[PDB]
Amino acid sequence: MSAASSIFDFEVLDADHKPYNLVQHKGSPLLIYNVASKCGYTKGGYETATTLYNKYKSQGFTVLAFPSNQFGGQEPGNEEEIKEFVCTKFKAEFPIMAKINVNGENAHPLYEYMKKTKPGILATKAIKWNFTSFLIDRDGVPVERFSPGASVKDIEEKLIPLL
Repeated sequence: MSAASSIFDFEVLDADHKPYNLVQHKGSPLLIYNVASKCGYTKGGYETATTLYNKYKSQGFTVLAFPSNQFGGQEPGNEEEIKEFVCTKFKAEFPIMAKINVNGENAHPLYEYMKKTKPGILATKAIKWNFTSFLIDRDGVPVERFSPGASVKDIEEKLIPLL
């Protein structure tokens, strides 16, 4: 990890567990969200990610979603939410990757890299919320961490210069 210098140093499998060509996105910025099953609420994160995706994908931009495998008690969000309520399969217009741990001992190394690069300002570098995102520059470097209730305008302040 000491030689990591961009997200493109990391292994990603798509939702069918095939190797995903992440470097295809190099040269243009992107937003990487962690997601989870649809229970009814995302703090605006679904709307924000979809809006930015559809607005800017023509300029080369993409949004990628990593769903949590919910394993181990320490994944983002409330662990009793999927126990208490019906939540269905996450669906979106943008790419969704295979399920991963984003916190804990088996945290995916891409997440360990983005979290330590941009630890955020609240509490520790752990991902606390579903629909947290990282803004990635043209070189694959994480340059901002956003909470899920970040507005389109707040993210645009950072993203438009990258475009």
